[PDB]
Amino acid sequence: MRVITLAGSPRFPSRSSSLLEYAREKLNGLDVEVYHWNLQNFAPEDLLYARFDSPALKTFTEQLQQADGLIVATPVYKAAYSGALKTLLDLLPERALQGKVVLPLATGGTVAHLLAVDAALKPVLSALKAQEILHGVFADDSQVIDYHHRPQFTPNLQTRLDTALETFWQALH
Amino acid sequence: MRVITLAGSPRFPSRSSSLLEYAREKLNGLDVEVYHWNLQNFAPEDLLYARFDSPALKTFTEQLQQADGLIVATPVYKAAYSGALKTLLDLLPERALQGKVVLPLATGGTVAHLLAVDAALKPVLSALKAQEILHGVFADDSQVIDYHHRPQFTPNLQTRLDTALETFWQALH
Ligand SMILES: Cc1cc2nc3c(=O)[nH]c(=O)nc-3n(C[C@H](O)[C@H](O)[C@H](O)COP(=O)(O)O)c2cc1C
Ligand SMILES: Cc1cc2nc3c(=O)[nH]c(=O)nc-3n(C[C@H](O)[C@H](O)[C@H](O)COP(=O)(O)O)c2cc1C
Ligand SMILES: Cc1cc2nc3c(=O)[nH]c(=O)nc-3n(C[C@H](O)[C@H](O)[C@H](O)COP(=O)(O)O)c2cc1C
Ligand SMILES: Cc1cc2nc3c(=O)[nH]c(=O)nc-3n(C[C@H](O)[C@H](O)[C@H](O)COP(=O)(O)O)c2cc1C
Repeated sequence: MRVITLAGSPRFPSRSSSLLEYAREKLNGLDVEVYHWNLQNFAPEDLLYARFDSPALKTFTEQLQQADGLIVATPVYKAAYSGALKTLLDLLPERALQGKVVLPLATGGTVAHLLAVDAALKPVLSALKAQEILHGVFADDSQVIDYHHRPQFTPNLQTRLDTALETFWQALH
Repeated sequence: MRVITLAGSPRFPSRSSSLLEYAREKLNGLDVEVYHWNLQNFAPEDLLYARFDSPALKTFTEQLQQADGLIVATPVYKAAYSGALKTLLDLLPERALQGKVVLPLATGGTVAHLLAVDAALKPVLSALKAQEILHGVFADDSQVIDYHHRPQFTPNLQTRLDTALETFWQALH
């Protein structure tokens, strides 16, 4: 079983990335092969100028091809996903998520814009042909107590993450 | 009267940018001060890693502050605007478009996704507090005859552009 995790925040460390950190740990407890990527792992000029011959993109697309699922996280920037994350999604082959389960995760300042980022991400993931897009976990900033050390969440957010991850695990089989 | 034009495509030249090229020409005929920017005018590492101390961002935000209107163009990538364009929008101050008229332009492969990019751009421009977001011009690729030489459009697309630009000009007063 193989899963890719992808951090869409251009900050290091990152609040949305702390949800991914918790996921990877849950998953490694389950004997899942996890490959974690963030935007530092690509040359910025390749991403900004959509250079499809990017070496790192080749590796990333090869790892994603073998993967059964993708967990992708983003901050809410200007009522949507980060542009930095979108630069990489734009460079993925057509059908890149065909046959795969996608769990979206996000953190944001306001609940209204957490609804907005959910609505904005879905058509993009559908354009990549994701087999199923799970409901996901969209949490306001106050729900993350610590994203600099060991991730710490409110009980509500930890429960929502655990549910989503169990749903993700089952959807993979 | 001052207008910023902003090309969101990471390609040079670009089909969506040819609509901007036509706009800038119409506008310079009207005695409008036009400042044109594209993603080559920023350091890619500043955009991908959301570096708010970017020197070019400072200049761009200063020119935009003095501007009365913005014409922004994007390709349709994965049923939305380009991530490359979003990386720059993400770096604009809150309220960056307060008091300003915005004309969105886009080119894409399919009509269905031209509706999608219209719906995706609006909340982002609203998050930047644009005073009015014009209907805009969203054209499929077959409507651009030439974007490498002097821009050439089908009569239908040229008419739609001329209408939109007249609407933009009036909205500015
Ligand atoms: C440039 C920038 C733009 C933001 N725009 C929004 C917004 O439009 N709506 C909102 O609710 N939160 C907004 N936020 C708050 C972030 O979504 C929130 O703090 C998020 O948890 C940051 O996640 P990260 O640490 O993983 O980058 C913005 C933050 C930044 C830095
Ligand atoms: C609703 C909301 C919207 C925000 N929008 C922005 C924005 O558009 N640009 C920005 O620089 N910060 C924005 N912020 C603030 C960032 O969260 C704040 O600057 C934080 O200290 C950034 O830290 P970071 O870069 O580590 O994420 C927003 C915050 C909230 C709650
Ligand atoms: C990476 C990439 C992704 C694209 N994704 C879409 C899409 O999801 N839906 C669509 O209708 N057209 C899609 N297209 C076609 C472009 O929107 C269209 O060719 C556009 O005119 C290119 O504009 P530009 O020359 O200004 O970059 C895509 C093109 C590229 C290069
Ligand atoms: C609906 C539609 C969707 C497309 N989606 C993609 C895509 O996701 N990735 C890509 O590389 N090309 C995509 N293309 C194709 C590009 O338009 C094509 O590769 C073109 O030759 C790219 O030229 P350009 O990079 O100069 O824009 C799409 C085309 C259409 C009509």
